[PDB]
Amino acid sequence: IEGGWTGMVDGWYGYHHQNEQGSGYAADLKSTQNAIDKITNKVNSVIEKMNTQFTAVGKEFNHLEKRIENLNKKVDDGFLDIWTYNAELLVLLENERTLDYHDSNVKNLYEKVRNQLKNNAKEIGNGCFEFYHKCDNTCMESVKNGTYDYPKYSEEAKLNREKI
Amino acid sequence: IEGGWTGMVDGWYGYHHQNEQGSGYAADLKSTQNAIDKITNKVNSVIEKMNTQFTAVGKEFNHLEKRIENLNKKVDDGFLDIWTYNAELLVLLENERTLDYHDSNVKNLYEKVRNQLKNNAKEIGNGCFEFYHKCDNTCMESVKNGTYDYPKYSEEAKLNREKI
Amino acid sequence: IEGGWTGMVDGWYGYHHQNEQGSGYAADLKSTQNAIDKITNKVNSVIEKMNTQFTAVGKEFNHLEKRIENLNKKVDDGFLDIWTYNAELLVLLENERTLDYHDSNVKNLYEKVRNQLKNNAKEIGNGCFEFYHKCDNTCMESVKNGTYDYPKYSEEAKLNREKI
Amino acid sequence: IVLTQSPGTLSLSPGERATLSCRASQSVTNRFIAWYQHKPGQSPRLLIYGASSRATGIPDRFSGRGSGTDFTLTISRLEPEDFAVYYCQQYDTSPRWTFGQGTKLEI
Amino acid sequence: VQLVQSAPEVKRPGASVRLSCKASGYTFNTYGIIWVRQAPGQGLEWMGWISAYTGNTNYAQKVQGRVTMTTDITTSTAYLELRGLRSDDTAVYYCARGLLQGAVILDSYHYALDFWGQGTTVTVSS
Amino acid sequence: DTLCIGYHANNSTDTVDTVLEKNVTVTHSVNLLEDKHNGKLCKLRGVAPLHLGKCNIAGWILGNPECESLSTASSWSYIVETSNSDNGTCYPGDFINYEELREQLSSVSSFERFEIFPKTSSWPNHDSNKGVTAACPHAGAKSFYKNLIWLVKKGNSYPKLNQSYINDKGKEVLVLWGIHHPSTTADQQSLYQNADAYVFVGTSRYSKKFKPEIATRPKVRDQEGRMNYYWTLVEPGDKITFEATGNLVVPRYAFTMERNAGSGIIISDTPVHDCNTTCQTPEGAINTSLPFQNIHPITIGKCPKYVKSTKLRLATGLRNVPS
Amino acid sequence: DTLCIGYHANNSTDTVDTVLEKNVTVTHSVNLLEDKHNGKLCKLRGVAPLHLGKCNIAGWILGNPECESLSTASSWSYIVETSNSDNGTCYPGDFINYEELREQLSSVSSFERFEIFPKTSSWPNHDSNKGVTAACPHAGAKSFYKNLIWLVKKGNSYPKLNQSYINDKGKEVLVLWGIHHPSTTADQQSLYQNADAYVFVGTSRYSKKFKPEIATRPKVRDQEGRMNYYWTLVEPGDKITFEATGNLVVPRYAFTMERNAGSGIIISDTPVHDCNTTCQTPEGAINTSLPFQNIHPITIGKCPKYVKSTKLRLATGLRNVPS
Amino acid sequence: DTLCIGYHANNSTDTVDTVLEKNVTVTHSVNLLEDKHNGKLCKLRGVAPLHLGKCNIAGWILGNPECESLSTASSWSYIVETSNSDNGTCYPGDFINYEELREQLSSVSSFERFEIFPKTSSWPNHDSNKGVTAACPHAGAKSFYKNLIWLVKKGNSYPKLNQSYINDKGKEVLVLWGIHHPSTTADQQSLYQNADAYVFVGTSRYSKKFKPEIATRPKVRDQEGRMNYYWTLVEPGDKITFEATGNLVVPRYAFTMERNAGSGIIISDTPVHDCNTTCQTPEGAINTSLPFQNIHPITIGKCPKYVKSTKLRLATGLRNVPS
Ligand SMILES: *[C@@H]1O[C@H](CO)[C@@H](O)[C@H](O)[C@H]1NC(C)=O
Ligand SMILES: *[C@@H]1O[C@H](CO)[C@@H](O)[C@H](O)[C@H]1NC(C)=O
Ligand SMILES: *[C@@H]1O[C@H](CO)[C@@H](O)[C@H](O)[C@H]1NC(C)=O
Ligand SMILES: *[C@@H]1O[C@H](CO)[C@@H](O)[C@H](O)[C@H]1NC(C)=O
Ligand SMILES: *[C@@H]1O[C@H](CO)[C@@H](O)[C@H](O)[C@H]1NC(C)=O
Ligand SMILES: *[C@@H]1O[C@H](CO)[C@@H](O)[C@H](O)[C@H]1NC(C)=O
Ligand SMILES: *[C@@H]1O[C@H](CO)[C@@H](O)[C@H](O)[C@H]1NC(C)=O
Ligand SMILES: *[C@@H]1O[C@H](CO)[C@@H](O)[C@H](O)[C@H]1NC(C)=O
Ligand SMILES: *[C@@H]1O[C@H](CO)[C@@H](O)[C@H](O)[C@H]1NC(C)=O
Ligand SMILES: *[C@@H]1O[C@H](CO)[C@@H](O)[C@H](O)[C@H]1NC(C)=O
Ligand SMILES: *[C@@H]1O[C@H](CO)[C@@H](O)[C@H](O)[C@H]1NC(C)=O
Ligand SMILES: *[C@@H]1O[C@H](CO)[C@@H](O)[C@H](O)[C@H]1NC(C)=O
Ligand SMILES: *[C@@H]1O[C@H](CO)[C@@H](O)[C@H](O)[C@H]1NC(C)=O
Ligand SMILES: *[C@@H]1O[C@H](CO)[C@@H](O)[C@H](O)[C@H]1NC(C)=O
Ligand SMILES: *[C@@H]1O[C@H](CO)[C@@H](O)[C@H](O)[C@H]1NC(C)=O
Ligand SMILES: *[C@@H]1O[C@H](CO)[C@@H](O)[C@H](O)[C@H]1NC(C)=O
Ligand SMILES: *[C@@H]1O[C@H](CO)[C@@H](O)[C@H](O)[C@H]1NC(C)=O
Repeated sequence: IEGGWTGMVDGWYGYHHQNEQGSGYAADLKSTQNAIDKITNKVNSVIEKMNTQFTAVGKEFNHLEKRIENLNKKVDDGFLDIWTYNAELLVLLENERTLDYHDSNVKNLYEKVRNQLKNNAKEIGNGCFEFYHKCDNTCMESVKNGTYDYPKYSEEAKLNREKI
Repeated sequence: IEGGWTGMVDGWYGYHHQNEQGSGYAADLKSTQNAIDKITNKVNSVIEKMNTQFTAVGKEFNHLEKRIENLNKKVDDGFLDIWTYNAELLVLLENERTLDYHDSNVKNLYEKVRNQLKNNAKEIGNGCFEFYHKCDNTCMESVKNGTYDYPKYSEEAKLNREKI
Repeated sequence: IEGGWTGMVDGWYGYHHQNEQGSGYAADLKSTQNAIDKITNKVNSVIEKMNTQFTAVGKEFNHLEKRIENLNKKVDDGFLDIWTYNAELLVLLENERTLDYHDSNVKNLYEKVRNQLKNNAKEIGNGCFEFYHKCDNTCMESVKNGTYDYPKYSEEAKLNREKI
Repeated sequence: IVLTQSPGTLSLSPGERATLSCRASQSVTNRFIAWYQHKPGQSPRLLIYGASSRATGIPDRFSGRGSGTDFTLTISRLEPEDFAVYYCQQYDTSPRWTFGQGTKLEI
Repeated sequence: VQLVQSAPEVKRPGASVRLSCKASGYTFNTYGIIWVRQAPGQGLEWMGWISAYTGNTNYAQKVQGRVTMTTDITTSTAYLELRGLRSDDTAVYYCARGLLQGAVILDSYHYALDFWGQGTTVTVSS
Repeated sequence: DTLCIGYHANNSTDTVDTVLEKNVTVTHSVNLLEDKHNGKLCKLRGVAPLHLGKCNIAGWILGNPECESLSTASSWSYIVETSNSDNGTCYPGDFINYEELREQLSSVSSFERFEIFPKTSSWPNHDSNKGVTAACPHAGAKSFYKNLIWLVKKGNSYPKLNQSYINDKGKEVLVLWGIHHPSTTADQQSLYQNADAYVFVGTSRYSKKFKPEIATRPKVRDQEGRMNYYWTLVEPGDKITFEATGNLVVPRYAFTMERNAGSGIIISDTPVHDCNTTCQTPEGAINTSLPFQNIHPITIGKCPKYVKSTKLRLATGLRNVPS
Repeated sequence: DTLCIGYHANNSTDTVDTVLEKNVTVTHSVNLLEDKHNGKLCKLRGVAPLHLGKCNIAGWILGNPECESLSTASSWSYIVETSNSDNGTCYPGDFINYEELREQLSSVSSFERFEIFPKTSSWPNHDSNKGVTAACPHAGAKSFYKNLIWLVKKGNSYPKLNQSYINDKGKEVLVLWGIHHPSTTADQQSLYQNADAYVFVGTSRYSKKFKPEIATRPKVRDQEGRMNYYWTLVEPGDKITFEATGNLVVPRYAFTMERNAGSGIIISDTPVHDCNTTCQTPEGAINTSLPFQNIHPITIGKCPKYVKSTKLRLATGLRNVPS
Repeated sequence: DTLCIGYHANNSTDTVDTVLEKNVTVTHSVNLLEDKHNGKLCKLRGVAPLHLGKCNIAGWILGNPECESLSTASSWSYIVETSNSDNGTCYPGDFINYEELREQLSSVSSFERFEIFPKTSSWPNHDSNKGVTAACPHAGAKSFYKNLIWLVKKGNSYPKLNQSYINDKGKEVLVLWGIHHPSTTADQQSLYQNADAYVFVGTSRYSKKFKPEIATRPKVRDQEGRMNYYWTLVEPGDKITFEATGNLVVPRYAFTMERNAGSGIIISDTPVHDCNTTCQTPEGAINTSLPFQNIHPITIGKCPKYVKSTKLRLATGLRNVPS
């Protein structure tokens, strides 16, 4: 699709539509909430799995204990390099995984619609369907819900496919 | 596909054979062996790559070396936090990627079957394929092997499709 | 799809081309350029996100500082094993995602053309699209460019479909 | 889900301090433990959420902490309004909630 | 803040009942409504769950098939229905707010229950 | 009739980075890196810190004249020193095992300032009144440490000391003392008799004999001599003894203490205010729960892991690309 | 005729967590966390440990009278101490560089008890039969360390002691000794008719002079004085010289040893058994190939890394859901 | 007429690994592991190292006669030693805090040798023309260190030394000295008067008194005695005082220094060449931008972390699978 919807009031995914009864964004609340639950679990796993312990960082050393001070600095620098590399790399990898997940979720709703309509609509190529049926609010609401009684609608879709 | 099967004891992946001559379950041995070798390799890579060394973790110190004992504790705690955080995120990520792999490595076989049976069967969408042509005891081997023979059946299948 | 090509060096992804006016391979440079920029971005993130500070590894200890020398050894071995394990898993996992990314880009191009050719070409299943209608260099260049004027060819394609 | 309130009955005068120990059979994250007060004749009110965070609009007298399978609710002073019954709440990932039985509070 | 419940209902053993609870200062679509039964030997028994976002529910494991719930935005009520009851189910049935249901939860406040209702009782003793 | 499959977008300007793309704008993101702090030092684990202000740790534990106004809490979670911390020791010298002592008095579960050897009872044969120096005058009066007293000869006589303490407390007792190093022999005789002096201090585990090191030193303060400082812990039920014929500076006060889980020392000029946190940084208290921060890495408490990144954000929304 | 595609399910009870979902069901899983152990201490790298049973390192290496019943191993991988290992430095004192000695002795490939200074010929001018004390008697009778001889005056005289040893072994020799610090000057004179005394010990690397510090200490094990312990490693081809006028406790036995840089010291009451392992923890030997363990943070040998996780099962199998 | 979609392949043999498959051949890959090096030691951060091909640090810094051929520079980034560099102290003894000095000398921005106490002026009552033992002769001439001078009696007389120095430079100055420990009292009288000698050295921070340890040692380098070496850093404006009645080896030269950064010492026989590197490894400089290396665990400077691996190739191309 060309881009996201700035006019939708809620949700993350939805079924923007226009028909003879009006138009609207019709946010997909069930798949959005499922995505929210999994992403919430993901962020809570990243945050809560840090088993931060009560400890004191920093030690006082004398002028004749420079090798120990440099060992302490070595440890602090090594842990800083490991945590900086792993935290930044984890963020880039996890963000690639998260955006790929979200794009696959949109693909999953699109695929759901394709399996439900069963050639009763044609693809435009930018994530949209053009209906053969004059599809009113009940029709679209049923499509959003995931119920579509294909054989009673298919007679009109067949005639409209013959017409093109 | 609503869920997995308990009849299919031997092999992670396979098919349900059913016709008027007999029925049963059988493995797709090529895809199961590929998945098994890849997962075994994944496990071997996770375990083999640990650079376990002969060490003596934990040092004892005098009561006048409290700063050094605290440095040893700081090192043990830092390594414990690094290994715990990375082990837990590693296992959680590998588990999600493995389960996604398994779903991809069954859906892609479903799609493979679709590519083999493009017009002689109607897919239902839940893993079941409704055949229009008569299935003999070699249709199941053809599906497992691929190179599904369209000329062998041809118009017969569409002759049933034309009914509706 | 089922193997690589040695007939072209202009880019990673491309097409086979045989037509009325000649043959020869050529890359689709927009997709190729996007893939190289993203892979370069990944490589640059792996290298630039490594933090480096000016320090020194290795310390001189006396014969009565064996516990401290062993602590330094413990720190060096811990950091060495942490970096080795994380580096090896990073490389193995990044090679997996990179190869799957490349396969996804190939399928994305496959679908890019498939969704434009629709029923006007025979799908072989091995990555080859054999057009029912004739297509000279101009037709092929229009397909490769990314825009196909389907309504101007569907009459010839459907007439050729009827005879096959 | 198993939640056990160890002391059974707490009988202490105002001005002292007391604790309630809620033991879980399954080790859980701190995010899913909450503490509630039930004064008879009124509705329950939230006291603690997240095993440590202060509920909105409650005095500093009520506190608590815990981890793993053992969580403690700590009540300072024990004013006359506090001699009611307390409940231990547990959530387990899925939208499933439970409450314990609490303990008797007496002067 | 502070959910509204009113009009205690008295019926008969072996008959269905209906319970209600109204939202206070909220948008309704950023939380669910959870019920808790108060009875002499139960203390607080989590009964019911609903989310005013998805319409999904986890009922309760031991009572599945005896409780049905649906939301209605127009009047803002939980609109609980309870059927096939005996006499041990007499309880206060307090109303409370549950999960955030619509944003990533980074605050443990969105798992804990708060803003309990007025506790309209149901008695089935006839 | 049209059915469009797409996703939410908004006016958010927060961006995230990915392995394949940088500066990716998202509808929502969660910041994993804390870049803000309270700017104040506060209570740690519910217990206020011990704030020394202008006093150093040596100054406070020794009772330096400039620390008389510094009230000591019965317990503290950590010690705060200012950037101008001074007036620690006054008679110049090497404080022996000073870093170890600073490490031991980090977080203390109980700390009582106890009088070990009363001024007018324990030393009837020595002068406890003339032991003063100009290194640390109080209002110009030439004073000395409050916790230790410097004994000098009374009537040209310095009898041998045999004072001991039985530690009948239930907690460990920290006993401080020092050894005086006069500039020359003439000062050793002027200040003490028995010029060939020795000092012995010990407990069941610790015992050591000390000698004066008489030599002229570089000038520090206005006195070309040195005062070395020592300390020891006395186990409950154990006996600590002090024996000396000369250059012993004896404790008058000692501290009975029960140590808590290891903590540390914050060097900061930031004022101390009332708050309740779990980790305290020299730059200010941290109020977050996030796994990482970019705040200065010598923190005390259950603090997140320092990361040098300027931003760490996890995406929790979709690409905010309108069209 | 209908054919179906699906996936394997079975009666598995093993669950996994993921970043997106928790408590998922897996047909087969490989547990990457080792939480089991033998419960017994065993041989490490094919060489049995030195099991002290009741003895402390100081006791065993010095030869405490209650420690004579232990066998003498020619080699060991690691040393095992009990929680009751208080039989150590029976005559109270400061064991110098004790922790370093424990570290050096933690793993030895070849170890032999060698008599460095023969009892009947090396000290003809001193009394080697006395020196037994009540600090650690054996069978109710006063005794002393097996590996050390406390020399006292032969009778109204303590002749000058000057005894060297040339290291004719091909391995390093660990030589132990001690310095006696009498409580009073009468005790010094009674044991050593020399009043002021000194001790000198040295090698080609080590050279140190000691001086008795005569003073009354707190009474520990009925003793008023102290005995400090010293040790050194003599390289092959080098020599060690003991020169003293009194207050020297001289070795009888010394240990020839080829040191490794492997194991440490385990303090545990777990019994010793016979096993072929690569890793030993205080709770028992570990037999595993897994990358992680949650058994104990103190680990000896080539074992998995210790984590605080209680479950790290890898979802190597397929999602197990009924249908 | 026909189109087929595919991808680039070539004859490259570069092979990558994955978690799912090993030895996967790809058309292109980028190395993340640096396994090459220059094989030469080079300048670090644009400033050359100080190379002590024959001398140890004790040898060079003390002015051992064999070190006259070494170069002098105002700054260096690290110190290079070889496997044959064992010419350190020539008069055997324990160099006190030697490892700390080596750590502090690893990187100095303004190192200059300055004559602190002119040999022919500062000590008019002592014999500065002796103090030679032939432990380190110069062309067989029986000589001694060049940076320190060993004072002996002026002829049956050793007046008390009280030489001091005021640091009037803006940089810290390192002052070295030593103390002689003769084998016997006959040697104490042969070189020095005042058999009961003492040495006192101090600054505004450092104050330590020493006494000789007169005893027979094992014969090392034809000497039966020892000489201990000491050092201190005198801050700008500070006064260092040396007082002695014998057994003191006094500085002639002192080194003005400004410590710049943490650094270290490389032990390597690799030759030094003029190349601009970012770090130095004992086997040769690593000119690299990659995050990992497998060359040596102990490098100096800003370069990759050591990984115990042979291959870390991150794939960029496609599977190299020709038909
Ligand atoms: C929505 O789908 C459910 C699925 O069972 C069905 O029961 C319900 O009647 C549907 N509602 C509408 C309005 O299509
Ligand atoms: C080829 O692609 C470009 C891309 O902008 C487009 O503008 C052009 O119209 C395409 N060619 C045809 C024939 O449509
Ligand atoms: C976006 O616009 C809404 C309009 O009400 C406003 O409330 C919100 O704060 C804006 N957000 C940003 C990031 O501009
Ligand atoms: C991302 O934004 C920062 C801040 O403006 C800028 O410096 C950087 O170059 C940007 N990168 C890209 C790829 O746009
Ligand atoms: C929390 O802060 C308040 C400040 O008014 C303080 O009184 C209280 O004691 C603090 N909490 C604890 C546990 O100390
Ligand atoms: C306290 O320290 C300041 C620091 O300049 C000094 O001037 C002052 O004399 C000191 N006073 C005492 C009593 O130590
Ligand atoms: C400290 O953090 C808590 C939540 O962890 C927050 O409610 C509180 O407001 C914060 N303190 C300040 C001063 O904002
Ligand atoms: C599953 O059932 C089989 C019997 O069909 C039994 O042998 C096996 O042990 C069972 N496994 C589990 C984990 O219940
Ligand atoms: C996981 O789910 C199963 C039921 O599918 C349940 O028996 C088990 O207790 C659950 N485990 C946890 C940790 O919640
Ligand atoms: C393994 O155990 C057996 C027990 O019979 C023992 O004899 C053998 O020596 C052990 N292995 C090694 C390498 O010592
Ligand atoms: C060994 O330790 C025990 C501890 O109870 C002690 O009673 C015993 O006297 C010690 N052995 C000797 C020889 O002192
Ligand atoms: C360790 O376990 C393996 C099986 O995983 C077994 O074959 C081997 O004998 C075991 N070793 C010991 C010493 O028990
Ligand atoms: C691949 O082919 C090119 C063609 O010139 C050749 O230069 C290159 O060396 C070949 N690669 C290998 C690894 O031989
Ligand atoms: C991969 O190639 C290397 C070549 O060094 C070889 O040693 C290794 O065994 C190969 N592995 C496989 C699985 O072919
Ligand atoms: C690089 O080497 C040249 C030649 O030695 C030197 O002049 C230049 O300063 C070096 N680069 C830097 C940054 O110092
Ligand atoms: C310097 O070089 C050799 C080689 O180690 C050494 O044996 C010799 O004693 C030294 N000579 C001196 C410092 O005069
Ligand atoms: C060092 O590597 C860089 C690339 O990172 C290269 O440009 C430079 O020329 C190299 N220098 C040497 C001396 O190899």
